[PDB]
Amino acid sequence: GAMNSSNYAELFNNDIKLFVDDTNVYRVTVHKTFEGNVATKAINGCIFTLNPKTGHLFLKIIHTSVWAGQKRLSQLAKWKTAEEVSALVRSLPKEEQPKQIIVTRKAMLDPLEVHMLDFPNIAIRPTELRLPFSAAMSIDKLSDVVMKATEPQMVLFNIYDDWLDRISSYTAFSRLTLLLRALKTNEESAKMILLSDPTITIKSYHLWPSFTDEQWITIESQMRDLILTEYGRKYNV
Amino acid sequence: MNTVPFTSAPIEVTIGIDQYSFNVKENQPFHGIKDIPIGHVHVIHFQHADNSSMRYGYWFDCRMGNFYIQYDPKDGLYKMMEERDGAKFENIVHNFKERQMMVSYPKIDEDDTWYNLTEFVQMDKIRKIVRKDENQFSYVDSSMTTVQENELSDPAHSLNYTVINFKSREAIRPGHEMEDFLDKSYYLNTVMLQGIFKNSSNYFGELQFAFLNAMFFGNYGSSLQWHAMIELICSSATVPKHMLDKLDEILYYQIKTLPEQYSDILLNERVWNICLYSSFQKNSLHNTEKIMENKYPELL
Ligand SMILES: CS(=O)(=O)Nc1ccc2c(c1)OCCO2
Repeated sequence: GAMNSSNYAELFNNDIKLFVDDTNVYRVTVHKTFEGNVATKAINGCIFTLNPKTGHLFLKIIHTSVWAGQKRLSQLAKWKTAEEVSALVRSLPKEEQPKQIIVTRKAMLDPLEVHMLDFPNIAIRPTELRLPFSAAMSIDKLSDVVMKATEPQMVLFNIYDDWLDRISSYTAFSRLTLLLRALKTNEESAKMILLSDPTITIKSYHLWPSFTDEQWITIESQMRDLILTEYGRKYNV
Repeated sequence: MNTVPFTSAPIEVTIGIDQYSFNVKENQPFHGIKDIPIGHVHVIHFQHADNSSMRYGYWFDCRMGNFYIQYDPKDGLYKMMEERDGAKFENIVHNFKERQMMVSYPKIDEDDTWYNLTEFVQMDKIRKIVRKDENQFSYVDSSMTTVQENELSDPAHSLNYTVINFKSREAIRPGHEMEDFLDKSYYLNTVMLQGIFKNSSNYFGELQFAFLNAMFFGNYGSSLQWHAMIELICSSATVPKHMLDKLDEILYYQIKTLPEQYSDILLNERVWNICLYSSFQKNSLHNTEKIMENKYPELL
């Protein structure tokens, strides 16, 4: 059934599973027309499909051409997401296919179930966890590849860089969601924390800076403070 | 007119014949039901006074044989049987009518209710849903499960309704996943009508039979089937105009007949609100929407 804090430890077992987040698939800017009506302009989006044990991120870039001449785009976006996840599973060798797919939003359940009817043994599950994957487009290198795309494209990343050499995936996921949640709460501040120090750089083949173990503890504390800070600014506490 | 005689009535029981019912006392001088309209299927049904558990009954068509009821003290129920000796049977019925030991099927002449509830119901199709080929009549009770319920246990005692499943490979064409899930016209028209039922008359017959089993026996799997067959039509954008008009009439008479006090358990709030107020056919069921809004406005 649904994942939540009474059984989140199943994410780090050896059954292959993927999270699917669709919150950045259909993206728009809203603006005024010459006549003073309102219109939308779509911009490129992405499906965020992540293996939480390995860090492998299947970023399917959604080019605005896919919306041309279509109606009810917010509804189409869920079915297009399900179509692309289904196509991804079919492209993987059988021993790499997930045994479970966890959708971050319950409106993806039926679209994905219908597209995966050919895979009755793959469990499609919702989650009570409020995961911050909408903030993926705050990672500069991911945002860059989405906005530069001129056609549909899949790009593979490891969202944990090399962290698993030193920490467990339970810890790597803890750090990842804490970073994404901080980017979601106050993007400017979070990015200043991550990049204020010019001596720590991001390797060409990485997404995040090359922090020592001790530096990560400092960064993690600063992100905890930021999330607490914004909570007080928001609620006047 | 036809007659279903009773050998006797040894246990107190409420007896139904179609939409009518009456109480018989233990060992009362009751010897059956006369004046049954020829031309329609019928259902004769039972609820024991001492154990309302298990409503049960028999679907039959008087044109297919001479049928009677006899209590079986070993299996503890009223059983339908066929008498093949035509002369023995005529003799028995005449003696019981002469002595006036029978209730008369009480059809009002203005009244088309039973026809309207059974218009498309055929005994040959009932017998394929209820498999017991050595008898010309078909036994149904409150507890019998459907073939679909058995997939989610005795196969001999099951209701073999046509399986409808909106998230199934049969319902969804590869490459039209969104289209076929949000508009079920493919599943209704090609898969079900052309493919399985062959025509809308057979589809309506199964729909009507499912409702009647839900109403008369409280059969839960039958109520699920009735609602599935309604939902498949209402969730299709493309339905023949004559089917919509007939569906509206069918449902109208079904809602009209339903006991007011059983509406809570026989009607699925989600399906009806979807069908009358959200679906493609939300504006196509005028008679049904009017009787539902005036009779069961709570559900909506
Ligand atoms: C997604 S969240 O923002 O609620 N943070 C979260 C979730 C699951 C975890 C976790 C952190 O640490 C590792 C164990 O599993």
